[PDB]
Amino acid sequence: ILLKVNQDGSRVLLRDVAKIELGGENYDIIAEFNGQPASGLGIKLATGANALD
Amino acid sequence: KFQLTPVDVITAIKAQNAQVAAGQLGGTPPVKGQQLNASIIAQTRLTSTEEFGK
Amino acid sequence: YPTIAPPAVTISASYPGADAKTVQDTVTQVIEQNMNGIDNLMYMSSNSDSTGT
Repeated sequence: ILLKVNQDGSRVLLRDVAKIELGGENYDIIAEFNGQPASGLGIKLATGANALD
Repeated sequence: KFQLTPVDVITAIKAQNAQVAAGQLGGTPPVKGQQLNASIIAQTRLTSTEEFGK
Repeated sequence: YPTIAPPAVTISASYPGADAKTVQDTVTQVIEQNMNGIDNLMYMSSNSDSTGT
């Protein structure tokens, strides 16, 4: 991603100015199942549905 | 007199007076051993008529 | 006839110039994640158009 054009021409890319990674959208809360990294799902039953099924 | 349109009054009271998307000391995610977490309170919205005269 | 046909609701959105698969990911699959658990839903049908609709 280009941030600025250089006087001679070796331009300044975002690459250079900052580090870039696929990362969490939020790093407030961390989930450790038995100390091992985990991510959970909170499942709610339907509105007049069977639990056991 | 002092060379002004309402427009500068607009932009003035707007950007002068506001809350601000500040952030946090010990920001998340911190670094190994970090031992302070506390709130940045930056530029705040107003209260009085003084704060508005000024 | 008596009123016979199973009742149904359609949702429509506009995203101009966006290619077909873009509308498939930017509008269609966003809805089906929240169409999880509506009452008395027989089936669901999505249209991802390359005219942005």
